[PDB]
Formats: sequence, structure tokens, C-alpha cells
Amino acid sequence: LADKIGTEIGPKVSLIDTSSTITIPANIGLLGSKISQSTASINENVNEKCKFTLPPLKIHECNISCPGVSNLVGLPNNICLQKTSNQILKPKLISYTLPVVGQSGTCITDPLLAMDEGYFAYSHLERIGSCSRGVSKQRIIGVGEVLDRGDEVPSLFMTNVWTPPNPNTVYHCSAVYNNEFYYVLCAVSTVGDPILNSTYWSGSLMMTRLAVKPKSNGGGYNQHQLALRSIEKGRYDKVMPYGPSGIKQGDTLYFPAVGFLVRTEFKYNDSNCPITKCQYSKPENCRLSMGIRPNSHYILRSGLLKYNLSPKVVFIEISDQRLSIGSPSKIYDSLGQPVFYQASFSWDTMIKFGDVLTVNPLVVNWRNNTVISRPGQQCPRFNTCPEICWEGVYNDAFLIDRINWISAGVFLDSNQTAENPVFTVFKDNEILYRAQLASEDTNAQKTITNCFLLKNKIWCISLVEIYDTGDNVIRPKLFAVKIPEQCY
Amino acid sequence: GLADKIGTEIGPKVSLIDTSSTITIPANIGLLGSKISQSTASINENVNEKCKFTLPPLKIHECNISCPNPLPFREYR
Amino acid sequence: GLADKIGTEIGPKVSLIDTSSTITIPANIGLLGSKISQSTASINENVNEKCKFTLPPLKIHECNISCPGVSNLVGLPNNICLQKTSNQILKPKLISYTLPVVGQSGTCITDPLLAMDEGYFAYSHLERICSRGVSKQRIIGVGEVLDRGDEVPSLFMTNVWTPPNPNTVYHCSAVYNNEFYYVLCAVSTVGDPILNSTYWSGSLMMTRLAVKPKSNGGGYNQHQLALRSIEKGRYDKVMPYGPSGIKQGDTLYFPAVGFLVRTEFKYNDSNCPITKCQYSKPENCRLSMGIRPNSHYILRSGLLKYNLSDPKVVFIEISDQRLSIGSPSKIYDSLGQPVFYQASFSWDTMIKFGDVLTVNPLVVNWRNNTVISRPGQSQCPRFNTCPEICWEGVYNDAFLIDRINWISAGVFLDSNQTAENPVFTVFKDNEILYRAQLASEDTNAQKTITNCFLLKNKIWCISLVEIYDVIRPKLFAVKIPEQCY
Amino acid sequence: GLADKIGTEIGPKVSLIDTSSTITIPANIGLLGSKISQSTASINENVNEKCKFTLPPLKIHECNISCP
Amino acid sequence: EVKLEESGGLVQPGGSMKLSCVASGFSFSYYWMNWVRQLEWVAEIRLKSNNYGTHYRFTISRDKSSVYLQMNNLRPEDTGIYYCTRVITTVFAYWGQGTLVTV
Amino acid sequence: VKLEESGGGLVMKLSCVASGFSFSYYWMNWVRQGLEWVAEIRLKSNNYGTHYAEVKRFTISRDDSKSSVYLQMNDTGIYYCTRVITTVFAYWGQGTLVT
Amino acid sequence: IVLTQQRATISCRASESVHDYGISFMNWFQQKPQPPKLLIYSASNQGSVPARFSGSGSGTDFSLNIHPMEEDDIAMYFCQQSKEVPYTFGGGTKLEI
Amino acid sequence: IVLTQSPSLAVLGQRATISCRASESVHDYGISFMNWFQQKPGQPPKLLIYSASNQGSGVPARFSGSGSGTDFSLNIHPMEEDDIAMYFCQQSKEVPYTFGTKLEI
Ligand SMILES: *[C@@H]1O[C@H](CO)[C@@H](O[C@@H]2O[C@H](CO)[C@@H](O[C@@H]3O[C@H](CO)[C@@H](O)[C@H](O)[C@@H]3O)[C@H](O)[C@H]2NC(C)=O)[C@H](O)[C@H]1NC(C)=O
Ligand SMILES: *[C@@H]1O[C@H](CO[C@@H]2O[C@@H](C)[C@@H](O)[C@@H](O)[C@@H]2O)[C@@H](O[C@@H]2O[C@H](CO)[C@@H](O)[C@H](O)[C@H]2NC(C)=O)[C@H](O)[C@H]1NC(C)=O
Ligand SMILES: *[C@@H]1O[C@H](CO)[C@@H](O[C@@H]2O[C@H](CO)[C@@H](O)[C@H](O)[C@H]2NC(C)=O)[C@H](O)[C@H]1NC(C)=O
Ligand SMILES: *[C@@H]1O[C@H](CO)[C@@H](O[C@@H]2O[C@H](CO)[C@@H](O)[C@H](O)[C@H]2NC(C)=O)[C@H](O)[C@H]1NC(C)=O
Ligand SMILES: *[C@@H]1O[C@H](CO)[C@@H](O[C@@H]2O[C@H](CO)[C@@H](O)[C@H](O)[C@H]2NC(C)=O)[C@H](O)[C@H]1NC(C)=O
Ligand SMILES: *[C@@H]1O[C@H](CO)[C@@H](O[C@@H]2O[C@H](CO)[C@@H](O)[C@H](O)[C@H]2NC(C)=O)[C@H](O)[C@H]1NC(C)=O
Ligand SMILES: *[C@@H]1O[C@H](CO)[C@@H](O[C@@H]2O[C@H](CO)[C@@H](O)[C@H](O)[C@H]2NC(C)=O)[C@H](O)[C@H]1NC(C)=O
Ligand SMILES: *[C@@H]1O[C@H](CO)[C@@H](O[C@@H]2O[C@H](CO)[C@@H](O)[C@H](O)[C@H]2NC(C)=O)[C@H](O)[C@H]1NC(C)=O
Ligand SMILES: *[C@@H]1O[C@H](CO)[C@@H](O)[C@H](O)[C@H]1NC(C)=O
Ligand SMILES: *[C@@H]1O[C@H](CO)[C@@H](O)[C@H](O)[C@H]1NC(C)=O
Ligand SMILES: *[C@@H]1O[C@H](CO)[C@@H](O)[C@H](O)[C@H]1NC(C)=O
Ligand SMILES: *[C@@H]1O[C@H](CO)[C@@H](O)[C@H](O)[C@H]1NC(C)=O
Ligand SMILES: *[C@@H]1O[C@H](CO)[C@@H](O)[C@H](O)[C@H]1NC(C)=O
Ligand SMILES: *[C@@H]1O[C@H](CO)[C@@H](O)[C@H](O)[C@H]1NC(C)=O
Repeated sequence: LADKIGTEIGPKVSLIDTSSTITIPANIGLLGSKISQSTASINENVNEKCKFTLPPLKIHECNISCPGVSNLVGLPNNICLQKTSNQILKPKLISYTLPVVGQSGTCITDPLLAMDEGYFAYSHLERIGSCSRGVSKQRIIGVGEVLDRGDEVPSLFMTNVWTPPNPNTVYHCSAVYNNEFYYVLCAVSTVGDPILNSTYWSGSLMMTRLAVKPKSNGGGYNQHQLALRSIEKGRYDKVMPYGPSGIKQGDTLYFPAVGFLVRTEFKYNDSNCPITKCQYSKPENCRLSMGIRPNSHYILRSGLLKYNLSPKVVFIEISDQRLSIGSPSKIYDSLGQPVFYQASFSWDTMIKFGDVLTVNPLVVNWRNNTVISRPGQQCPRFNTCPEICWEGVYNDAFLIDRINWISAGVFLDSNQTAENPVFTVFKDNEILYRAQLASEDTNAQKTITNCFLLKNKIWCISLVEIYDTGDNVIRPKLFAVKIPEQCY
Repeated sequence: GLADKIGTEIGPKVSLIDTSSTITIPANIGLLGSKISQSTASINENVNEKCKFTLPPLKIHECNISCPNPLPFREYR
Repeated sequence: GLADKIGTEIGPKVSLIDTSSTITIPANIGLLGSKISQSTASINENVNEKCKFTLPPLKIHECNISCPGVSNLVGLPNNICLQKTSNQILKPKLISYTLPVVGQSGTCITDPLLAMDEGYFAYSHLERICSRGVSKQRIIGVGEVLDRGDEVPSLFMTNVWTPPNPNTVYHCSAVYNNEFYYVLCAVSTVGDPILNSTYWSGSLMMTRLAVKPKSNGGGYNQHQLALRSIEKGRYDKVMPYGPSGIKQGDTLYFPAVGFLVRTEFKYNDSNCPITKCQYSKPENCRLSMGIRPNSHYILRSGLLKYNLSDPKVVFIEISDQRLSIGSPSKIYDSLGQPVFYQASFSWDTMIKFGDVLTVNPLVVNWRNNTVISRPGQSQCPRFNTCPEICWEGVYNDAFLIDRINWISAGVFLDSNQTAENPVFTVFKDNEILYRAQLASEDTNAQKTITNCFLLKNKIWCISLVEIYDVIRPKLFAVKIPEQCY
Repeated sequence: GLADKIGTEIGPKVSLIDTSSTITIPANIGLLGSKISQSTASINENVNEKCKFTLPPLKIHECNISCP
Repeated sequence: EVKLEESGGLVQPGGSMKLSCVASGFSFSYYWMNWVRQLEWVAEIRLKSNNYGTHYRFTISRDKSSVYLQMNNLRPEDTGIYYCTRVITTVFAYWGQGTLVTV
Repeated sequence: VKLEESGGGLVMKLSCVASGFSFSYYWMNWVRQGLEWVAEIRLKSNNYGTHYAEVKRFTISRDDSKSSVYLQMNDTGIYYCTRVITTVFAYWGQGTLVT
Repeated sequence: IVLTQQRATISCRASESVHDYGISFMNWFQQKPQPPKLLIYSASNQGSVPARFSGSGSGTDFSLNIHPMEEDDIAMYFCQQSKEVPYTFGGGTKLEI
Repeated sequence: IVLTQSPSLAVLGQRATISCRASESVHDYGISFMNWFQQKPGQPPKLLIYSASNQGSGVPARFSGSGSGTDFSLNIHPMEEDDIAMYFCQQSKEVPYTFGTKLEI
């Protein structure tokens, strides 16, 4: 019996999962790409071949010689724009088309989801054992298409999947779509998370260039990796990518990032620390809390990484308007202009995002939002008093209506803990409507919101890290939410 | 009866799954990819044969022309 | 508690995975291929209809100016090697891996079927748990013959049907007609009608499979027909018997055998070419008509005619020229004319096939073939031409590839006493032009079915050969060479 | 240690395989089939709109007429 | 044995002749029939499945395992030997004995 | 968001200075006052394309580095500088008099 | 495209439809004896506007619905077509108590 | 499509070659449509070669041939007494179908 299990069954099961989890999905993804490539070829063939004009014609002796899915674009897509209490959002789970659900022995951490021009990038880290301490098994980074399924719902179909040679050295990846490629910029580290171990981090970056329409023999096309040392840090000692997505401007890629600045090189005026309206706050706390502890060596300052495709990385710091600790950021292109979101892991717990007035230097007209705020413990939801903490979750919001500045995303509706994810649509000083994604006693962490237009209707795909009630681990779940025009 | 389960309930199915997953499924996907390429070629060929139109200069003086304040027409000789 | 883990955590999952991997996924892949084929036709039709135009009147200023891959082997004189040589110019590439014909453990694949027409194929086999055992399942399905990336034909299935009980389905035969592949099967509660004929009910059923199925086709994809009327004439019972048939307009002709009562059947002991054999007696020419000299019924070959515009099925008798025991047979649509092949399990061991002169009655211009002969037991061994009482042999096809020289191809077993050493050959009535082995000489083989067609205007033949290793089928895609070097 | 192979090597893999074979693989195939239909519609729409043979009104006051 | 036998061969100019070819040894209904005169091709007739389409004063027709050529408004230029032929996949593999026609 | 028109008076070259938003990402339009649209100029991503009311005498131009838009008029009423956001004239300045 | 113009309403009718991309490109503005202020953009969607202002329509037929109309709502109102360039406005109407 | 054939061939035991030139190519499908026949007084023409190099029924090994495009030929070797005959090339690809040389010792 021992030999049959180890010789007749084991080896076959091992070969089977390789085939079913890697090679078959890969071949299907490629097959789907071939469909897109043929469609484009056929349409081009017709456009070029069936183009015609009338011939030169004669009068007697004289001859006459004559001379599915897109991003949010500047289009007045309508949404419900009234405060209501009815149930008008109806979330769909589309996670079933991605390789996100594995065996009960693993946990999925550090998800990424980004979208542009009908294409998406997606990634996650698979760990064995505990979600915070388990050894990495693999990191899956790949791209695909946003497709229309027969139910008139969006669905994510992967076409090109890349994995690193060492899953335990890849951290804080960000991605930008440009010209049928999706550039993923990752930090390389041999000391674990660069945020927690900033003093022994080597500081190098790597970029993975993936095709969104791969070829069967595209050995040097489907995927390519670049090592990056040509980094212009300016005043910063170290520079790292830090956020799920960025934007393109022509042939320039802008990724979300954080600079590591030694405290002695950091300048801040204590008179700008908002103690005036809080009796327990200290004016000095606004500087101490710029790191992940009072005695950290480096301060985390937000910014962008500018990579030129016509080929070095330039760190662009964010200005100090409403200056706070660098936490994962997101810059996205919405309705004609870049919008910047920055997570808050410090004393200012209000959602912090706004219109990008300029990219270099980065200046953001932060919205004065007083109804959306992150959960916390020292730094609880809706807290505005300077304090020393480093905690919190990333919960972004995507702009879906610029004229009246309405954005949507998933927030955790509890002021003491990270639980009870709800999809909301809101105004800076009001919440219009919402729908619960998981129950009150269900815990959740990171959420990523990406919106697009499917046949002229607004859809938002919200990735939410939700704890299961079985083995108590997190799995990204994709809630496809349609934003209704009517308020009923 | 652990030996019986492995030999009768698991073995006979794991082996078949292995064959299907590593040979017949990939083979059909590959053939299906070939079908896409063949369909593409057929469509482009059909367009080439059916949409490659061009014509010589027209003779206005031999065409039926209708104008404001038209002239009478009897014959072309 | 390990037994519980295996039976509760793994067992149920292995069972579900097996169902999904061997049935559901292949079915979805097949249907996906169909959707692509259907859309291709739709797109071409759209172009054909929309890109057709006449010049418009041209308005100038104020004046309106009104101014004046795989196809059947039919119709082409294809180039082949037709000289006798002794080199290796055949390339028998194996394509069986694309079909669900690869078994495992004690899984026997027997009684295979393979038919081709207009770029489509039908395939069938019975899976058993190979002499005597329990039937697992009967798999019958259709698909397309595709151009593989390396210019090798390959079989891709799109539509698979199974019966509720495989132990009742025998001797199915397929005919392609109007994008459906009709399969005529004998239904029996006594097993194979050939051996248990005295208790066979005589009923027949037909399955109509779409070769280009729809996702919700229902009866479109797998229609179940029954034959309420069988015109037997003088026969007590009739059945389908052989690989494939032909289509003529809306009429389908299936290979068949009739069961005639021995005492009604007549023969003439003075009208048999027995005078050339010193070790026989005249009654052997009549007793050989049964599976034993004292059987109730005898077997006589013919066709079952099915008219789609009627429907009844009609049994058509054959001429008595070279009359032999009804054996599995095939009718081809080849190079412009129907060709009939009949296996010989009778004393006449020579290959028996030729052009069809008439269909009803079926009259065949049997070829004067003096070279090709099937293997058999010492009672009726290879190349035997002496009337003797026996009943045994194998089916060896011979598809016509070039009519002008009457050159045909198929797989024959190169052995006198046993069914061994399958060799793909190209031959003439009085010659073998070239040969290539599909297995070693020590490997045995049984039924061989050959279907030839054009791929990119070149002749290819796919030979389905039962090769022992439990016995499993192998499918060899053999290109027919243009040069003899 | 029979349970060690079942518990950590085979069990977990069979569960992983089940998810891929019954959910993600057929989901992608079904979704792809929808994509085939989308591609078909795109091609037919392109032909219907672009292969249409028609002419605009012509003005020839801007044309050069070559006379003997 | 495949054979084609022609009969119906002097007719004065302006008159007419009909050549009758008797086919045997093969399935007449499945093969294209042609007439050739001596070499010059004269006429072709296709099968029932091709709606008896023809290619070429003369009319070609089929029935009796036989093919006929109707030659009306005859001229001296038509003098020669007419052969009944059978075509297998475009090749004139079989020829009859031939009948002499004089005008 | 502020749009400040100038260059008006009795005769014309009008100008508008933008503040509070990023000028370079929006379409700029001139409307005169019922209300009549006069001209539109787009940004670099649209290759600085322009459109004119069938005034089509007038030239519209912009300079992103100065966050401003200009209208050269080579007609009496109040000219307004507007921002077109997702095709909607959501923002208007106070306007300048042309006479 | 030509545009022709307690509870009170203002109607506007287009010579051609303004519906495309699933959107009816019919905007409404309020102008006090001031620059025009956006009330509604596209059919039935309020701008950055008291709840008393609403509206609806499709194709060629659109209307602005004001309820209640107050003393400070006395103004010129205009309908605008934004599907095509050149952009067009209706002549405008005066609504008063 | 019409054919030009050349040379009379005053050629025993020697190789005889006869050429035929098509006005248009006759090689669709990769299949030559240039056929060759042997004809003797009192007899109908007999098929020798169909397409390129493919011998007809009962045709001696002495008869071969080759060609492509518009350039085709018949190769007879060795020529024997029984090979004295008229030889013809045939265009069987398109309607009208068309067609000689004298080969002797
Ligand atoms: C931040 O990264 C640094 C550099 O990798 C970490 O320091 C390293 O920690 C390892 C243990 O995990 C040390 O290896 C051990 O050294 C002792 C001798 O002291 C030996 O007995 C052990 O068998 C093992 O080899 C390594 O020497 C040490 N390197 C340096 C330069 O200090 C640091 O712990 C990381 N900090 C955090 C919070 O992750
Ligand atoms: C395999 O058998 C052939 C011939 O078949 C046998 O002999 C016939 C006369 C007849 O009785 C059949 O039923 C038998 O099965 C053998 O070929 C013959 O060999 C002899 C001796 O060289 C020769 O004189 C004959 O002319 C040959 N006949 C033919 C048709 O070839 C062959 O040698 C046997 N091979 C083996 C391996 O046993
Ligand atoms: C990205 O690199 C390209 C390199 O060509 C830059 O384009 C040049 O920019 C300079 C101004 O610094 C001009 O004088 C050149 O004429 C431009 N060259 C071309 C070919 O256009 C581009 O500006 C860089 N972009 C960013 C954001 O760094
Ligand atoms: C121009 O108009 C004349 C009629 O005035 C057309 O003449 C017809 O020609 C057809 C043959 O093509 C005849 O069968 C009709 O009987 C004729 N009509 C009449 C009334 O006699 C002529 O064809 C037109 N030419 C063009 C280019 O449209
Ligand atoms: C022919 O068919 C008959 C009927 O099925 C077979 O006889 C039966 O055999 C089973 C045992 O397998 C008995 O239980 C039945 O009672 C028998 N029925 C009758 C009517 O006798 C018979 O064995 C078959 N002949 C052969 C050679 O297989
Ligand atoms: C093989 O040869 C036999 C003769 O031994 C052929 O039989 C003759 O066929 C012709 C043509 O149909 C008939 O007219 C004769 O009457 C038949 N002869 C006898 C004795 O019946 C047979 O048809 C030939 N078969 C092939 C394929 O060539
Ligand atoms: C008609 O003929 C005139 C004369 O050749 C063409 O005039 C040319 O126009 C181009 C474009 O502006 C100038 O660069 C050339 O210098 C002009 N030629 C001369 C001699 O002045 C005119 O373009 C032609 N029109 C058409 C429709 O072909
Ligand atoms: C109208 O254009 C045609 C172009 O095909 C002119 O024909 C050619 O004119 C050139 C220049 O004189 C000659 O060299 C060619 O030999 C002419 N071609 C032929 C086939 O004769 C035609 O002459 C022009 N018509 C007028 C009135 O100028
Ligand atoms: C900091 O702010 C105080 C305000 O009283 C000012 O006097 C001081 O000069 C400022 N220092 C710097 C470096 O800006
Ligand atoms: C938020 O309020 C500040 C004043 O404290 C202002 O400068 C800023 O522009 C406001 N944000 C927006 C988007 O208007
Ligand atoms: C969170 O704190 C706020 C304080 O403004 C309170 O109104 C709300 O009810 C509290 N909710 C929970 C779950 O503690
Ligand atoms: C040209 O045709 C149009 C219809 O397309 C018609 O209205 C017009 O009157 C015609 N012109 C003349 C001169 O008849
Ligand atoms: C049929 O048998 C008789 C003998 O009873 C014989 O004379 C006759 O010739 C046989 N028929 C044929 C065709 O040989
Ligand atoms: C099939 O039935 C139709 C309709 O009666 C008939 O015309 C046709 O000839 C029949 N087919 C055959 C082969 O008899």
C-alpha cells in the first residue's frame, strides 16, 4: 500500500496539477489571444481592401482628374445621483475565472489589480501556512482581457502569466499599461519587506514587461525582464514602487512609489502640525509619525517613478500639502485627467485622494472628504488628531463622475476594526448609496477598485481580501458592481 | 481495505485523468488553435476574392444624365 | 481513519475530476471548435452577400448620372508513386493521441468504427473491463478532419453520444449526409446478433449526430431515431454490418447483412469453381454460408437503404457472383463512383472488392486481385482458394486512391496462420508497389479501417489499426508520395 | 506514515486539481466561447459598415479636366 | 472489359447525323462523356447531378447506358473519325473504336 | 475653479486665465451671450484640434504653460471662458464685454 | 441640430435626436441677470444644484422640472445639445413667479 | 488554352524526346493537366501518361515524362519497333479542351 500511494498515485497527481493549474490555463489564455489577433487582422484586411474611390471619368474627349470595454473617458455616463436608502447595487462574483482559489493549506496575500484600454493586470502572492508568516510558494503576475460574458457582466480572462525564480524576494509591485504591453515594476529584496527592513535593503528594482496579446513562439516578446540601477533618487537614499497601478502619458510610465529619506535630511516646521483643535496632540508628532516608528532611520515620502520608453527611473516626490506618511498609492487616468489616491496609515484617517494638478512635481488637490474614513485601533476611524501609529488598510476610490465628483469603492464599515466590507458610492460630504459585500462579523483587509465602461455602462470591479469562515485565511474576491442610472 | 480503495477507487481514475490532462486536452487545444488560423485565412481569402473591386473610367456622354432645365434626348449616334 | 480520508476527501474529488476531464471539458472544447467553424461560415456568407454591388448613379453638382483544407478524394488526377519499389517513401505519423482512445489499466478498446466524408469524420468504440468481460461504455461521436500545424491531418471530435446501456448496442455503421452523421446500430438483448441470431429481436435504431453542434442544440445535436419499418424481403432479420456507407442525394446506404433461413436459401453444387481443388467436396460451397454448417440462419451481405424523404429502411441483396458468407463490408464514395469492399471470413481468402455497377440490386465488378489475401487459421489460411467449411478472418480495408491504374491502399497483415504484422501498402490487382510496417512483426493486429482524402490537394490516408500491447487502436496518417524515391 | 502522503502530498493536490478542472478551466473555455461570438459580431459589423459600396456627392469645380 | 462502340457514321452538307455510343463494362451514370474527332475535342456532357451541363450546331445528350451526339447543319469541315470517350478525373482514359464521318 | 476673462472693450484679442485646476487636461471653449457657442480648442492628446461656429474670421489658440486660452477675432456681446468637462460646459467665468 | 424652447416646467424640442452611447446629450442651465450655471447635464442628472431641480427626456423631447419654484429661482433657462460640434443652444426662456 | 508540339522524330535503342508548350500554365492544385497519348492507324489514341509522369493502364516502363507550368515533355527510352506511332499532348484543364508528332525508327 505504501508503495502504491508513493509510486502509482503520488507522481501522477503531481503531474496532473502541473498540467491543470499551469499548462492548460496557459494554452487556453493563448488560444484566446489568437482570437483577438485574428479579429484585428480581419478587420484591418477589410478596412484596407474595401477602401475605394470613384474612377476618373470622361466627357467625350476630356478626362476629369479629381483630388466592448474602455476606460472612463470624457463621456456623460449617468449614475444615480440622489441620497437613497433602497437597494440598487447588485454585486457579482467574477473571481471564478482567475487562479485565486487554491488548497486550504495556503493563503493569498498582496493582491494587485489594474486596468486600462480593455486590458488588465493582476497578481498575487501564494503562501504556505499563516498569511503573515508562511513561506512563499509562488508569485503569479500576469495580464489579460476584460471580456463581456453572455450575462452582460465583465469577466477577467488571463492570457499571459509570469513567475519569478524566487517568490520570497519580490515585493511591492505596481503596473502601467502602455502600447499593448503591461509594465510591472517590482522591488527586489533579500531582506524581506523593504518597509519593515529599510536599512538592509539593497535598493534595486526590476521591471517585467508583459505582452497583453502573446504569440505562441514569442520567446522574446511575451515576456522580458530588465534590471534597473539607473535610478535618479535626488535627495532620497532609496526608492521603491509602492501601489497597485499607475498611468501612462505618451511613452512615459508613472508608477506609485515611496522614497526613503534619512530623518536628518528631512525638514518639517512643527507650527504646521494641527494641534490647534486637539487638546492631547503634540506639535512634534507630525514628524515622528512620518516613519513607521519614532526612531526609524528613514521617513517614507510618497511620489511617482517616471520611466521613459524612448530608459531610466526618475523619482518624483509629492509636495507637502497635507503631508503624511508614505503608504501604498495609486494614480489612475479617469475622465480625461489623472487622479491620485494615497492610503493613510497614520493619524489622519480621512480618505485622502484628489485631482492631480501636476505630475512633476506631484501636486494633488486633496478632496475635503468627511464621510469616508479608514478603520483603525490609537488612530480610529474619523480621527484627525496627530498621534504616533502605523496601522491601517488600503481602500481606494475610483472617480466615476467628474462633474459632481462622485467616486466609488469598498470600505470597511467599522470604526475599531478592519471588518464588514461595503461597496459605496459617495460625495465628499455625503454617501449616496451602498451595498454590503460581506457580513458584519466577516473580516477584510485590502481593497482595490477599478472602473470601466462596458457597452457604455459603468462597472466597477472591486477586489476585496476577505477572510473565510472555514480556515480563516484571506482570498481576493472580485465583486463586479454595476452603477445604476436610476435610483431604484 | 486501504489497498482496495487505492487499487479500485483511486488508481483507475487518476491514471485516466493523467492521460486526459497531459495528452488529449492539450492536443485538442492545439488543434483548436490551428482552426483559428485556418478560419482567419479563409475569411481573408474570401475578402480578397469578393472585395477587390476596381472599374475603368465611365463615359458621361453615354450615361443617362438628369439635370435641372434638361435637354430633350432622342438618340445617341 | 485513513480509509475515511481516502474515501471522503480524495475519492469523491477524483471521481468528479475524472468526469470533468474526460467528459465535460472535451465536450466544451469540441463545441468551442464548432462555434469557430460556424462563425467562419457566417462571416464568409456576410462578405459574399454584402460586398456584392453595382455602381450607383453618380451625382455631380445638380445632375444625376446613371451609367451601365480537407475534401473528399473526388475529381482530381492526383500525383502518386505508381511504380514498384523497395525503398521507404511512406511516412506513417501517429495521430491517435488527439482522440479519447488511449486507455489505462484493464481497459480494452474494441470493435472500432471510422468513417470519413466531406472533411468530417465519425468514430466509435466499445470500452470493456478483450475476449469476455463487462462493457463499460459505448462511445459514438463525430468531428472534423483538421490541418495540423505541420501539414498532417488530425481528428478533432466535436460531438459525442452514449447509450443508456452499452450491452445492447452492436455493429454500428455510419453515413454522412447534410452536416449530420447518421449511425445505424443493431439493438439486441441477446448480445451480438451474428452469434445469438436465433433469439435476436431484429429491431434497429438510428442516431443522428450534428457534425457542427450548437450549445443548446438539443435534438439538433443528438437526435434519437427508431426504425418502425424494415423491408426485409426474403430475410427473417437484417442488421448494419461494417464501418461506413455512402450518400446519394437524400438516400443513405449502410453496409449490412441479412439473416436468411438456411432451408429457404438455395444454391447449386454444380455451379461452384471447386474442380480445381483435389481435397474438397461441392457442398462446402453452400455450408460455408453459415457460421457453422448446421446453423439455422445464414449470412448474406447487402445494404440498408434509408430515404430521408420517406421513413422505412430497405434491405438490398447482392449478386451471387463469388457469393461468400456475409461479412463486415464497406462502401466508399471514391473518385466519382461508389466502390464496395467485403471482408472474407469464408474459404475464399482473397481480397474481395471492386466497383459498384448497380446499387439496387447491389452488383459489384469484383477485381481480379491475385496478390492481397487476409490471414486465417489452417482450415482457411492466407491465399486459400479451395471451397472448405470455415468461419474466421479479419477486416482489411482497401480504399481506392487512383482510379486510372486502379491503385488502392490499406493495411494488411503480413502473415499466413495468424493475424500479425500490420503493413500499410499501396497496391494494384497484380502487384504491390510499396510497403511500410506500422508495428513489429511480432505484434499482432485485428481490424483495419482506411479512409483516404485530400489535404491541400495531396493524398493522405488515415488507417485505424487494432494493435496489441489488451488491444488498443492506433491511427496512422500516411501521406501518399508523389515520387518513388 | 501512510497518512503523511495522503494528508500532505495527495489530498491538497487533489483539492487544487478539483478547483482547476471543475471551475477555472471550463470557466475560461465558456468565457472564451463568448469571446468567439464577440469577435464574430465585430467582423460582421466591420464588413457591414466598411464593405458597403456607395459614393458621396461629387463636386468637380475643384477637379482638373484635361481637354485637347 | 471496358468498351465504347460508336455507330451512325456520308451525309451531304446542310444535313444531319446522329452518333450513338453504346457503353459497357462500367457504371456509365457516374462518368463524363466526351466526343473527339480526328485530334480535336468536340463536346462534353456532365452527369445528372451536374444538371447535364454541356460544353462545345451540335447537341450532346445522355440516356440505356449510352451517349449521343446530334450534329445538325453539317459541313465538309466536320469530316474525320469521331470517337466516344470516357473521362476519369479529367483524363480521357478510355476511347471507343471510332466511326468515320464524311460530309 | 476660476476662469478670468480679459481683453474686452470697444473696437479683438480676448484671453482667459485658468486657476484651481489643471488647464492642460481640459477642452477650452468660448461662448457669447441667448447663448451661442463660438470656438473650441483641444489639448495635445487631440493634436490641438479646433472647431468654429459657422465665425469660422476667428482663431482659437492656447498656451498650457501659462494656463490660458486666447481668442483672436478678426459680434457684440459678452464673451465667456468655459471648461468643458466630459463634454459638459460645467464651468463659466464672469465674462468680458466686446463692443 | 436646432433646439426650440408650486411646480413649473420648461420644455425643449430638438430637430434631431441627441441620443448616442446610451446617453441623451441634453444639458440645462440657469442664468440669473450672472454667467450660466449648470443645473442638469445629459437627461436627468444633477450638476454640482438643489433637489428642486430635476428633468427627463429621450430622443428629441426633453424637459426641465422645477419644484417648488422659489423667489430665488427666477432666471433664464437654456437647453444645450452636446452630442455634436458645433454645439447648440435653444433660444432660452424666462421663468418667473 | 492551346498547345504547340514538336519536333517528326527520326530516332532504335535511342532516347526519343517530344516537347509540348502550353499557351498558359496548366498546373493548378500542383497537378499537371498535360496528358500524352499514343495513336496508330486503324486504332484510337491510347493513354500513355496522365498529368506529369503518371503512366496509364498497360503502359510499358519505357514511357515516362515530366513538366510544370507550360513546359512539358514525353520521354521514350529505349525506343522499340512497337513504339512507332503518332504522339499527342492534351490540354484537359479548361474548356475548350485541346490537343501531334510522328515518332519512327
Ligand atoms: C534585516 O536584514 C538583515 C540582513 O539580512 C538581517 O540581519 C541578519 O540576520 C540573520 C539571521 O536571520 C543573521 O544570520 C545569523 O547570524 C548568527 C551570528 O550572529 C549565526 O549564529 C546564525 O546561524 C545566522 O547565520 C545575519 O548575520 C544578519 N546579518 C546582518 C548584516 O546583521 C536582519 O535581522 C533583518 N531585520 C529584520 C527586522 O528582518
Ligand atoms: C505463406 O503461404 C504462401 C501460399 O499460400 C499457401 O500455399 C497455397 C498454395 C495454398 O495452399 C494456401 O492455402 C497456403 O496458405 C506461400 O507462398 C508459396 O510458396 C511456394 C514455395 O516457395 C511457391 O511455390 C508458391 O508459388 C507460393 N505461392 C504464393 C501465392 O506466393 C508462402 O511461402 C508462405 N509463407 C510462409 C512464411 O509460410
Ligand atoms: C522621453 O524621452 C524622449 C526622447 O526622445 C523625450 O523627447 C525629447 O524631449 C526634448 C526636450 O527635453 C526635445 O528637445 C526633443 O526634441 C524630444 N525628442 C523627440 C524625438 O521628441 C521626451 O521629452 C521624454 N519624456 C519624458 C516625460 O521624460
Ligand atoms: C436610358 O434611358 C433609356 C430609355 O429612355 C433606356 O432604354 C431601355 O433599354 C433597354 C435595354 O437595355 C430596353 O429593354 C428598354 O425597353 C429601353 N427603354 C425604353 C423606354 O425603350 C436606357 O437603357 C437607359 N440607359 C441607362 C444607362 O440607364
Ligand atoms: C442465445 O440466446 C438465448 C436467449 O438469451 C441464450 O439462452 C439463455 O441463456 C441464459 C444463461 O446465460 C439462461 O439464463 C436463459 O434462461 C437462456 N434462455 C433460453 C431461452 O434458453 C443462449 O445461450 C444464446 N446462445 C448462445 C450461443 O449464446
Ligand atoms: C475480372 O475478370 C473476370 C473474368 O474472369 C470478369 O468477368 C467478366 O466481366 C465482363 C464485364 O462485365 C462480363 O461481360 C463477362 O461476362 C464476365 N465473365 C464471366 C465469366 O462472368 C470480371 O468482371 C473482371 N473484374 C475486374 C475488376 O476486372
Ligand atoms: C490643377 O493644375 C494646377 C497647375 O499645375 C495645380 O496647381 C499646383 O498646386 C500645388 C498645390 O498647391 C502647388 O504646389 C503647385 O505649385 C501648383 N502648380 C502650379 C504650376 O502652380 C493644381 O493642384 C491641379 N489641381 C488638381 C485637382 O490636380
Ligand atoms: C487623358 O489621359 C490619358 C491617360 O491614359 C491620355 O492618354 C495618354 O496620353 C499620353 C500623353 O500625351 C500619351 O503619351 C499616351 O500614349 C496616351 N495613352 C494612350 C493609350 O494613347 C489621354 O491622351 C488624355 N486625354 C487628353 C485629351 O489629354
Ligand atoms: C518655522 O515657523 C516659525 C513660525 O513662528 C518661523 O518663525 C520659523 O522661521 C520657521 N522655520 C523654517 C525653517 O521655516
Ligand atoms: C480642501 O480645503 C483646502 C483648504 O483647507 C483647499 O485649499 C483645497 O483646495 C480644498 N480641496 C479641494 C478639492 O477644493
Ligand atoms: C464609531 O464611532 C462614532 C463616533 O462618531 C459613533 O457615532 C459610531 O456609532 C461608532 N460605531 C461603532 C461600531 O463603534
Ligand atoms: C436626383 O435624384 C434625387 C433623389 O436622390 C432627386 O430628388 C433629384 O430631383 C434628382 N435630380 C434631378 C435633376 O432630377
Ligand atoms: C444447376 O444445377 C444443375 C444440376 O441439378 C446443373 O445441370 C446446372 O448446370 C446448374 N446451373 C449452373 C448455372 O451451372
Ligand atoms: C427517395 O425518396 C424521394 C421522394 O419520394 C424519391 O424522389 C427518390 O428517388 C428516393 N431515392 C431513391 C434512391 O430512390
